[PDB]
Amino acid sequence: AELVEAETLAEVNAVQADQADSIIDHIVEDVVAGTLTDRPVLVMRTADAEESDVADVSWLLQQAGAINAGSITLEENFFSQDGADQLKSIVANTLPAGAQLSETQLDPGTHAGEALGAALLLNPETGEPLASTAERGLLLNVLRDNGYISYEDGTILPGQVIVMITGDSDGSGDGAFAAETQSLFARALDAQGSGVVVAGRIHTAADTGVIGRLRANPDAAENVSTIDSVNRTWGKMATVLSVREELA
Ligand SMILES: [Ca+2]
Repeated sequence: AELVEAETLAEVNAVQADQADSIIDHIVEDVVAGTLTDRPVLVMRTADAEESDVADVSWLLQQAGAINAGSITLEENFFSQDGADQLKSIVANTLPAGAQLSETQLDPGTHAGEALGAALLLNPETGEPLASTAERGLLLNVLRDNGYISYEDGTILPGQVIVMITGDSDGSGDGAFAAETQSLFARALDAQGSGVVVAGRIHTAADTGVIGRLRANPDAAENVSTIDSVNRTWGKMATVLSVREELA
């Protein structure tokens, strides 16, 4: 008799599921579709980012008409104390021409963001790439060879906006250094023009989390868009809308 109740459960919830998909389809068409036509957007993802969050945001960017400028995974060593010294050395030795590392802020996030920003972004006033294809390949390959980043060969293009998708870390315990370095990294990318959207799950909005740190700084809160609920439907939509805000 238990096959009857499983049948009613499927009947009741299949109606609810179809209703939810219809709502979401309508939202995509009215909010996201066609809003980023021919705009190159690059996606960065931290090591602890949920793959569903990254795949969902990447799908919505494609639905908006954005050009897939590449997906770059920032491995654990990218934001760890252990890897700070070698990361600063790599970005210094492969620094593209026309890029200058900060002489007052010597943290790995600022330097890595200044170097990667020049390698991956377009001049927001002229549209020209900030670095040559050879300079971009050098930095990306040296970073990848040393285990700092992961990406697929020949899929990276210079973009107008970077969407960094983070995890669900509140910046407590040993996650503190990474959370702070991520915020300085995001501000450095934004300081190279163009535009940055940082998206994470709710715990990143803690005062010690990456988004909490960004929002607490008046300059960063005005310059870097932050989405604290990227695992929610409207959080994904707000991320895509924020890309168009950063472009304006
Ligand atoms: Ca900005």
